[PDB]
Amino acid sequence: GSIGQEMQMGDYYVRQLRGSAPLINDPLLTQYINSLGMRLVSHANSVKTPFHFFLINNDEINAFAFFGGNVVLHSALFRYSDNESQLASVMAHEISHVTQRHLARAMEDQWVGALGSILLAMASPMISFTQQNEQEADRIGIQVLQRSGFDPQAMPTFLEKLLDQARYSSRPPEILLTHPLPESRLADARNRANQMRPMVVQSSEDFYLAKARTLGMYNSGRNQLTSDLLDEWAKGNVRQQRAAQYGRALQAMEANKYDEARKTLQPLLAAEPGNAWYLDLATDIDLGQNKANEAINRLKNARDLRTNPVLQLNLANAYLQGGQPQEAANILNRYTFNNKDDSNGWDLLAQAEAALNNRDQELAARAEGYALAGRLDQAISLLSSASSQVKLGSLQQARYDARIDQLRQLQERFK
Amino acid sequence: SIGQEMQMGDYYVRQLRGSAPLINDPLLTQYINSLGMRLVSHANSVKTPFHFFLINNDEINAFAFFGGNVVLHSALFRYSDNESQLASVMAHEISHVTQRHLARAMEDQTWVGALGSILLAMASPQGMISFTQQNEQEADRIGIQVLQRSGFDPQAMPTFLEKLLDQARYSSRPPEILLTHPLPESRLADARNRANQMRPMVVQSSEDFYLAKARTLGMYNSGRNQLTSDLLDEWAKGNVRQQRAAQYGRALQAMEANKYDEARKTLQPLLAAEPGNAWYLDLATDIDLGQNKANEAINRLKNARDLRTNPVLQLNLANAYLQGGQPQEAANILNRYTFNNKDDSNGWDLLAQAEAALNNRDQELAARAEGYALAGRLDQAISLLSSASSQVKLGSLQQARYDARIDQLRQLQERF
Amino acid sequence: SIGQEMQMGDYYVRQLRGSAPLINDPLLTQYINSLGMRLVSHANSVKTPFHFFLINNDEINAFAFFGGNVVLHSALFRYSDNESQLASVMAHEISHVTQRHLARAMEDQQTWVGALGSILLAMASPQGMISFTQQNEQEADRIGIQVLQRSGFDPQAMPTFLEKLLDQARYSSRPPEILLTHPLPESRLADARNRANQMRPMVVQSSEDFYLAKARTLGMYNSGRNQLTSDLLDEWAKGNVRQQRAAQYGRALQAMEANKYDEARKTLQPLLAAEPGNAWYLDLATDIDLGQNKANEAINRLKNARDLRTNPVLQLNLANAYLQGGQPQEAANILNRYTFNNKDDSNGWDLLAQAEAALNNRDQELAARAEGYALAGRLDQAISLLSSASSQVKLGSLQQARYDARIDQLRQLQERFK
Ligand SMILES: [Zn+2]
Ligand SMILES: [Zn+2]
Ligand SMILES: [Zn+2]
Repeated sequence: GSIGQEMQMGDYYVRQLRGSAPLINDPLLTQYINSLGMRLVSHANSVKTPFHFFLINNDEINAFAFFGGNVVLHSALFRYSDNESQLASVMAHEISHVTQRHLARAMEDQWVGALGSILLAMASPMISFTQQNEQEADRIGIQVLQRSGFDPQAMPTFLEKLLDQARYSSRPPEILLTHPLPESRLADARNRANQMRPMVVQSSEDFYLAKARTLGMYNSGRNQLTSDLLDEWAKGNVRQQRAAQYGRALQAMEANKYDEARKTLQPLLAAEPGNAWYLDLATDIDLGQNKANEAINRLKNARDLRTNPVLQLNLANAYLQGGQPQEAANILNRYTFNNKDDSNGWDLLAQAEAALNNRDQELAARAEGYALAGRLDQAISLLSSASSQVKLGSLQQARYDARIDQLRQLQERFK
Repeated sequence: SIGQEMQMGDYYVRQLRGSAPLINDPLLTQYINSLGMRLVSHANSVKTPFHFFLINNDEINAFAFFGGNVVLHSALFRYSDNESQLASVMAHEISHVTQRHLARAMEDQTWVGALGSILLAMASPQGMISFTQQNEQEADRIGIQVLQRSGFDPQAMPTFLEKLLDQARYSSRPPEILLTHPLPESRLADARNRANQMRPMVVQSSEDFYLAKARTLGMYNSGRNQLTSDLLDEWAKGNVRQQRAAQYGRALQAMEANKYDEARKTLQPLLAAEPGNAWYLDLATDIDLGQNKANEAINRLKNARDLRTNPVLQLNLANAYLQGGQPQEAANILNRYTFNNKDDSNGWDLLAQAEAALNNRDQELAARAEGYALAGRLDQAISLLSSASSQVKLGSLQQARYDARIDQLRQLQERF
Repeated sequence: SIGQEMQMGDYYVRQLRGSAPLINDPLLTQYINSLGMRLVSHANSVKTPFHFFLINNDEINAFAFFGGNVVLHSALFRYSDNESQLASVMAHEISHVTQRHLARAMEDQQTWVGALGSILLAMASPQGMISFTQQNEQEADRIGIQVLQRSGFDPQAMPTFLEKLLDQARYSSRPPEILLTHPLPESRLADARNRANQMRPMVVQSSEDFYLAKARTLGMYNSGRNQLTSDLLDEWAKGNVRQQRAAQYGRALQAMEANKYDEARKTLQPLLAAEPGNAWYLDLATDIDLGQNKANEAINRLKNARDLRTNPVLQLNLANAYLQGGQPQEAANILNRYTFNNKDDSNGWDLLAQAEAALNNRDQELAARAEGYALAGRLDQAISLLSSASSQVKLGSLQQARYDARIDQLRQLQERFK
């Protein structure tokens, strides 16, 4: 209902985001961000909607949310987050904006294209909340933040770490424009945090690796994985130090020095052959120097290949670079149906259907990528081509034409 | 004006074709329009062309709208015991148009789409149009006069009306025909009086009627519209026309059940007696192509007397050429056909198949566009023609043709 | 010596089960033996029962050994354009055994029994390999084509297949492994054309079981070059009505593989509506229903089949449906009868183990698992399971004596061979 209307608007805005904002669609980073975000939602109160967490390639710090439990986070959050609980505090803040329906209340009381044009401007390299909205979001946030097993003091520590940067810097962090931070708010955040018991929690090994991949592979402007940080991480706790070798191998591979990335990756590969993170890096090193087969053999022998979308996409791509397009199609035809919103699967499906010379299937896989990006007229154009290369009355013609109808009914709902 | 309702009639027909289950069989649409135009031939104050559509729906109903477009549910064939009763339903609808009953109903009134959605719901098997008793009184009086001038039995209208009332007088929910067309006793009584007042005329239902009934009930099987062997057993004892149609009906079901050898020898006696009959020639091609004897189907149709004049024979021979591996000959016929019958989607689809086999892709896309345009999917048709226009040289004649047709389809969109 | 060879053949198939990737799918195994036995029924001097095995291997090969056991690599469905090509290869193998070529070849030499088994396992596994003389291959072709035509297949399908093998041994650098076991010099090819030309032309249409088998093999058991490609399905969509239905089946199968259950139901719907009693469509409709947690709908459809008491495919399908439906006792009643009537079918023993596991009858589950291990030649493991099963029942009980008795049989089977 109003849940239905708001999830319909949520999808429209997510499509607009995908079409203009620079989202990181990395399988590992998308998986981590959503697995961490769901962990907070499962401990939140009054959840009416599914939740999805999006990552922008933007070195300006910002976080916001809109209808349908869609939370969008700038990758610069990893630069500011010293630990996983800090990053979780910002997400818990955003989920609390959603559970309180702060944005819904404002627009209800007193335009769809006007609000959507602001959401794209905030993500691309404005909405503002009252001081009661921010007060509600911090408390409800910190309560769901520690029921999730994170450090409650991380929220005031991150806020005060935000306030200190705003005072000295030429221009304030853009997140402080969407979420204003008077000293009154920080003092209130310190009060409720101090009211609970101290909790020193170790950040997940997945957090340190995500921050390494976010800053090393998706570097941009101030979002660099500096040699200072890694020399610093080489001296740290048990989880931080192997995250060091991972990021070191990353840019050795980024700079096309693949032989250097092999020797750095060796010990973590040999020690942990069953986790997706170095398996993923252990596919890119192999395909970069035309060693596709053992990258396939390595992924064929993986345990959680039939459980983890990251290994499936990695192995599908390896089959493509290995000259076996059909094996890639077999995986991707099932992946696209179980991961309807993952534009990586649709793109790889199109690449495989292109290599098999199945033109209408290629055009159809391309169309789903264009529909996900809000380019409905363009997706309809591709399906019309697809429908024109199969015989009328066939199973494929009825499918392509029915899909055109769906996209046309989706289009009129807002136009 | 009249130009808009003819144009609005085309709009409703297009979205009817795109979603209602219309029967596109060459013989059936040729018969029902031939019978319908014969009635228009004797109607007064006709200001529009007329077209008659057949819908696969076992619920009996009939209605008409702007542009002289009459819609008939296939169930009318099982209710009509003779040809004059079926014509009685058409003359009723025809009079609804010449009196412009629905037109004035919509003059006293998102309004076009509101009625389009209603017409579409009435047509599909699964907010409905109803006419006033005055409109229905006029539609029977003028309708029975059109029906007498056309050389049928005027008494078929009240017998039909009494047939349906005798069956639906007691039902909680009568058939949909009586909701659109309310039949109190007063309207029946007046219908029977005016029929009694003119002259008696005993007419025999044309041969074409009995085989149209057999094919409608036979090939377009669905639900209560099966042709039970009960009707075929009865027709085997009826008049000379009903016994032939009975054996044509079971030759039809033998072919439906892939009993091709049974179907040939069952159709055997009828084809020998009337070797130039379209109904028998049509069925013989179905049997021949089902046994991969395309050559035999071609030679028979090439020797057909009125192949050069009858659209049913042209389509059958064009399709046989296709199954025979001669796409060029099929295209030679279909190019002539599609320009002689611009609204026939059977012609356009077969031409698309021929042009695909010939690998003339821009001509194939152009033919495919017409099928999509006739079904109300104008954007899709415009898309195909844009592809066709992109595969011809700039400044070429073909490019000017495709671009000009896109303009016609685009202009047809902006009217609604 | 027939008694020795048929027990020696049992040892080899046990060794095949335990190491080669055999396709145990009920429909496919039933088809390949239905057609194989149809050729044996028209063969001469048959002294042995016959079983045909399907290996999930994309390299084309076929071979046969003692006890009338013929092994067929699933690649054969990729090379076979018609049912008579497939039968031509099977008749060739059936001709190898009735002439006892492998038996007569090994009487010349005399440890050795296991050296032959390692060769057989290496040929079967995808990954020292037996090859026949030119005399043997001539006999197997001459005798085979006569069996092939007595069975109502196209005799010209034998020379047409042989040349198809040669035509891609020159196109590719790869020589098909079938031609390493069964050498194909041009003398043999000319001989095959000659014997076929002496017989009368026969246009036979393939059974619709062949196209569905080809569809199920390449679509459900796809591997390497064995794929049910869109190119194949498009050509079947343009062919005769049997290929059109099989193309509809194959696409429904692949939708089911990809969890597109509602799409798969709409695709199978016209085929199952046309023949509601067809095992291939009944089988697929069950997979679709169980995929959507619709066991009751799956159970009810299979109880309405005529051949439920006669067709082993429907029996296993319904036992598994009962399993997913939370009725394991009803599954066990089917499988207790099945495993008694089909002692050598590993599917029955595995599903019975699942049913006894679901009923918390641990010793009966262990004994069922043991049969699966014994059929795969893992006799010590099967003895280990039966020993543990015997340890959960009372001494002097009827169950104790049976578990111990079967241990005795398995150990007695161990000392006959090394
Ligand atoms: Zn906020
Ligand atoms: Zn009326
Ligand atoms: Zn041989």
